[PDB]
Amino acid sequence: EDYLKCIYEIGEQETNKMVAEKMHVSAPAVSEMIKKMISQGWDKAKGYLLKDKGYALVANLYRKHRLIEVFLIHQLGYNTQEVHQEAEVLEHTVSDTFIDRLDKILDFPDFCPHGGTIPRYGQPLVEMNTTTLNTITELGRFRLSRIHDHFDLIQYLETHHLNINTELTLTQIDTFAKTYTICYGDKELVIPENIAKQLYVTAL
Amino acid sequence: MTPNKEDYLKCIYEIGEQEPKITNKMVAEKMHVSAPAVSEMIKKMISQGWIVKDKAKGYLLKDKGYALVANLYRKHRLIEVFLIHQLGYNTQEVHQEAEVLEHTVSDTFIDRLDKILDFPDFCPHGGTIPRYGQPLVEMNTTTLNTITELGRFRLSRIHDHFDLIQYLETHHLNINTELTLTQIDTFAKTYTICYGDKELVIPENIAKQLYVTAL
Ligand SMILES: [Mn+2]
Ligand SMILES: [Mn+2]
Ligand SMILES: [Mn+2]
Ligand SMILES: [Mn+2]
Repeated sequence: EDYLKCIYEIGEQETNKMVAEKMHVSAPAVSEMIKKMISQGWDKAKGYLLKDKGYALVANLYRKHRLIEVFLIHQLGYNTQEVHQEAEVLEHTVSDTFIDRLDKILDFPDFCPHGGTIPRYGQPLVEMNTTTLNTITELGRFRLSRIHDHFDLIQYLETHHLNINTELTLTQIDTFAKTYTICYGDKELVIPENIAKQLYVTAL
Repeated sequence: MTPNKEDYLKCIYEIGEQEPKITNKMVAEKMHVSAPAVSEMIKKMISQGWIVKDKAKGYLLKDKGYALVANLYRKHRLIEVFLIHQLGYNTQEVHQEAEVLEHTVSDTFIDRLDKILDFPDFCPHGGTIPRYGQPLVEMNTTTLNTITELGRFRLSRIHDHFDLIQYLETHHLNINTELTLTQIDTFAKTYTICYGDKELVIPENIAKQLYVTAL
């Protein structure tokens, strides 16, 4: 269910062995859960291929999630802890009609506070920000546009005071250590490839 | 579905408003639950220090019950305000989702929700919305059935019941509509009213659910 949300996330380039190790799912419940998911909508190419019956459904899941996030943070003045405790339950309880009215209320926002796009009117999920940090080979200065909706990742970011839409400058790209050294405001931070994968930046 | 102990408490409070003595039958018919589950629930409520039995008023709410039903009605009506005055819900979608919402959401969530609604003082049905940590005291306590004199009236409050709202919207009877009490039969206990281009006779069982303000 909410764990099929991340077969699309590892399909984002972030088989069975990839499932169990990424979303800490039970190894027998990784291959034997598929027998239910293959039935009634959603092989060659990669490990698995979801149908349009599936692609459209997860778009509504992210829609619920990010819309609620926008409401909590921007209107209710929530913080990361309260959000991580409240939002996951809210999206599990509220109806489609509820978030549809809410979408209208929020003046139809484009992005999640993390920087993720918000699909509308049954449109498939199309992320505007796709360029991650680890892919950057040239130097220069960028803006942190999008991060993933993970909790501990935001913990890491708010620890180093690295917010969304922050102006930064990439100084060193260690090609052997796969380390990206950035400078923002008054601080300097080195970022491993495993973290740079989760940071979406935009050239300036 | 899954009526919770909180819902029973709200009902007890409501009946205490509309009735002299609170019997178990009225509690069962209102909650749409069989009598055994009603009496068994009352056992769990009277045990946890909410309700005290009294063969004069039927049941009474202790300080803990009043202090809780205040915060409970606060959460319920604030959500109603938001669902309707903002999202634009109709009085049927509310019946489907509002009760589930007030069961799930946090208290801090409601505290913030009260803020973004510019601190409302009234449920769209006329109910009083208490502030944070504040006790519940209604503005409208006068029900139609207790009226003895004739004259003009303003329908100020009802409770959020589907059937009742259906009854009111059918006869084109909204909150804050004006009307005049024409006939008051003391035997049949009927209350005949006239509003605009309509006349409606209201039996005592319906009149007890209509909170009115004189003139
Ligand atoms: Mn997000
Ligand atoms: Mn998480
Ligand atoms: Mn109400
Ligand atoms: Mn009802």
